[PDB]
Amino acid sequence: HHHHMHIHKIQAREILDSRGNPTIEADVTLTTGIIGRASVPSGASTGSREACELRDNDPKRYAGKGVQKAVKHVNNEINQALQGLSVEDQENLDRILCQLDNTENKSHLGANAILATSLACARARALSLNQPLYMTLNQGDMMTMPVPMMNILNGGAHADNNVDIQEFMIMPIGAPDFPVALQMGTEIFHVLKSVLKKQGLNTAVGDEGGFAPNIQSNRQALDLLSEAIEKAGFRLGEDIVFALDVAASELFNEGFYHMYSENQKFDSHQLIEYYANLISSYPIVSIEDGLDEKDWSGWKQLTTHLGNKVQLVGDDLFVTNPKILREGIAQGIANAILIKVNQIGTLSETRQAIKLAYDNGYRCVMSHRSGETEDTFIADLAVASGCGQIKTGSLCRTDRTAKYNQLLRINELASLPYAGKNIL
Amino acid sequence: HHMHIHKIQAREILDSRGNPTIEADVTLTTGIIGRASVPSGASTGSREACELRDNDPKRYAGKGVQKAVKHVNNEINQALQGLSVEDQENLDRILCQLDNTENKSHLGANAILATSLACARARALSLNQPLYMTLNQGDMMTMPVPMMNILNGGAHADNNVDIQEFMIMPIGAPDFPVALQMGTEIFHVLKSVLKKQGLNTAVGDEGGFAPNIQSNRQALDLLSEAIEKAGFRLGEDIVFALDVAASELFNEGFYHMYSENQKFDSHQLIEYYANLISSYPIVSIEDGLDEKDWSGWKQLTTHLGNKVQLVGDDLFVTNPKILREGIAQGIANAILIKVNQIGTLSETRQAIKLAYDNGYRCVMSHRSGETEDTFIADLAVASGCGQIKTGSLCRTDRTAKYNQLLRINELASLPYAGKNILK
Ligand SMILES: O=C(O)[C@@H](CO)OP(=O)(O)O
Ligand SMILES: O=C(O)[C@@H](CO)OP(=O)(O)O
Ligand SMILES: [Mg+2]
Ligand SMILES: [Mg+2]
Ligand SMILES: [Mg+2]
Ligand SMILES: [Mg+2]
Repeated sequence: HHHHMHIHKIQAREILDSRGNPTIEADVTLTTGIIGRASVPSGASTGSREACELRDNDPKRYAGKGVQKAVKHVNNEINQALQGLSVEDQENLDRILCQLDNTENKSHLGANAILATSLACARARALSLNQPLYMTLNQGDMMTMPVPMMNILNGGAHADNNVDIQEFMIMPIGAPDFPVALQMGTEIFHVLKSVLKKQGLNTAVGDEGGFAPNIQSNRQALDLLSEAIEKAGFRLGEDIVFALDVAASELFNEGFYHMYSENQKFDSHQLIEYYANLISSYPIVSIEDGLDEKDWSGWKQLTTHLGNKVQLVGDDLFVTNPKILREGIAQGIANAILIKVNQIGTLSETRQAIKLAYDNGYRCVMSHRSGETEDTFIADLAVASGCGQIKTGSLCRTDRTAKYNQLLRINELASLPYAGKNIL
Repeated sequence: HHMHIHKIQAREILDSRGNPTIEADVTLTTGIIGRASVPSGASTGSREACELRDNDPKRYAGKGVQKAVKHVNNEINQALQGLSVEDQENLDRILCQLDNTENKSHLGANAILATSLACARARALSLNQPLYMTLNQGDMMTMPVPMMNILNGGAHADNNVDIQEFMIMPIGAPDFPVALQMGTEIFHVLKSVLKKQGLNTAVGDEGGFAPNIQSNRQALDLLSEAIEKAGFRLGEDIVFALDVAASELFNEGFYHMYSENQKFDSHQLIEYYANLISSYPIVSIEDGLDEKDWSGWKQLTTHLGNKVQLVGDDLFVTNPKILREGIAQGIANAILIKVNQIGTLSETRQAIKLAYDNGYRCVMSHRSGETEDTFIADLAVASGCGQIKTGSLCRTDRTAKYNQLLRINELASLPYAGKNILK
């Protein structure tokens, strides 16, 4: 009976994210007693146009980072609005949530309250259908196991070091399947630990599980990764390529981009030249947020000059927002979008962004936040969307490895191809 | 009939340090699936049950667990299919007898434990009851006081710190959510304290900061400064616990405190702890002496056991036969409970009951190599042990356990162990 998908109760609680800050988790209980659960990640280098992450700002609790207000909105307004409604229709539930909040940026209820509900409803739906979550998320796209971009040297807002570029990533594009891709990245990660240790560089880790050494230059970081790849027995280019998340909005100040580690400051034109030179020296296949979120003329120049040679991922540029991505497509800016469910606040709006990207030749990279939880939703969503690329961290910290493990579980019975070099 | 096993299977997953470990799914004839994964230590005791690895240099630098996975998929599945998960003791008996070795070196303790815990979860799902409820064996349950390792050293971090774990315990909190809040607030203040002194705030394996230190006293001074700046009171609100992991420091008749350019014989190291305890509110010392230093442990227990909790970790490796001998010799007064040091839930329960029956406390513990599995949260509550050691306040390998304790606390209606752990 289809009344078995009707909501009995929605509740929320405050839990800790992987940096030790509060975040929200929601339980959707159906009339059958089935419970869908989901928790919400939290960024550090957040774009200025991300949907509202509602915090309490009570200095006596968690230094102002409590989320009891968002929890209360789930327990009260959201529960009352959704009780008796079916989780079978994700678009309708998400529509009701957005209409209930009735603000452009989800600043009344909180995007974290809304997203916790949205994702917990999706899980309640899958449980009701008695199907794996990734199957119930698919909207017709050919599913693949994604190529992971693995952030094994952390910098910027994610680490206590002098590194300006936020993320230095390896991508095991040459692996035959996903389990071997994970093995290759893990083996390189452990070799890199030894390479850093032999050079007296720090091997404690930053927020996403990458090592946090101080570096002489961005080229030194790429040299260290290259040395670990070689010592692990793999081939640059054929087996492993590089991806960067510069998070350049964090470096932009007073009309210039500041590479403090190299005592360099660049205008947009100079920074594009800098990337062109990096790409000619290293097999970098993707650069995320190479320019500031407001530098739309720079992004257009970057896309014209290098977009045929490299993937150009908008993160803070688009904030998983269909209306912004639409304008970017119209202006020919970037050629990929980083998909972060909590930048926009609902599964349905995330799907709108994915569809708009696919329909216009943009790739999607499914992404964690730097403040993660035990929730592995993005592993299922990455496979279901067929985006072929996932960004979910280094090879240590369970906030990252839990996603890789969930992909291993999916791979077991999915009988799906590995996206491999098709992502190029 | 709903508790009969249809199938058991395993898979290789990654632990929180990036090394392979094993996860098992137990499928009942009703289709209910219990799942559990197995943690892995770094500073392992010499007498821990066998963690079976593949030793294939082509895969994961020899650390794959496909051999253990195969033992679950084949030998263990065939031995258990048809049997009931309702009787945990019976299943664990059958697994140990199937292995037929003292140290579980045939099937692997990791294969056996993954099955043991997965069966426990399948049983709980079959009863439609919270896991912690189905694990209780009559003890009064409490929400445990967490000892929170916020400054990592020893085998868990790339720094000069010899002591493995510097922990705070929010013994003065009114309930568990506030206890977690206090530890978290102190953790973030400690980050600011370290940053202001130019000390490293990247983290070690258990999520504590990994700075270099001038001395163990400086580390305790830094924690004290963070406690004070966070607005809490030493002694009344927050006390300290240490895991020295002294077996890692012991060599050729001496304990080596390289960070302090000093070495100690057993007698001298006991004096060293006496002086630390007089200067700081240290209420617990874990593995203060080497796992084989049985005369030192006796002296330590006689001299300081009435002043401080003395936790055997590598000393006992969660092993009832070893703990029984330690009790008879009067060594230590608490035991660190690590399910994968012994390999079954039933043998773990034997160690807990032996400790309880002889007035020893139990501290439910993670390993430094963790997974997303939160079993020890439910087991800590169900056992009523009142103390849990499951990491700093960052890394989901640690926070997932704290979060599970928050979930249990919602409908459990249980007291917080609080200062009662000192009695
Ligand atoms: O910028 C990013 O892409 C993310 C993920 O690595 O970091 P943050 O969540 O801090 O925005
Ligand atoms: O010694 C310990 O108590 C544990 C947990 O901190 O560490 P390891 O798992 O490496 O043995
Ligand atoms: Mg960011
Ligand atoms: Mg980014
Ligand atoms: Mg140890
Ligand atoms: Mg120990």
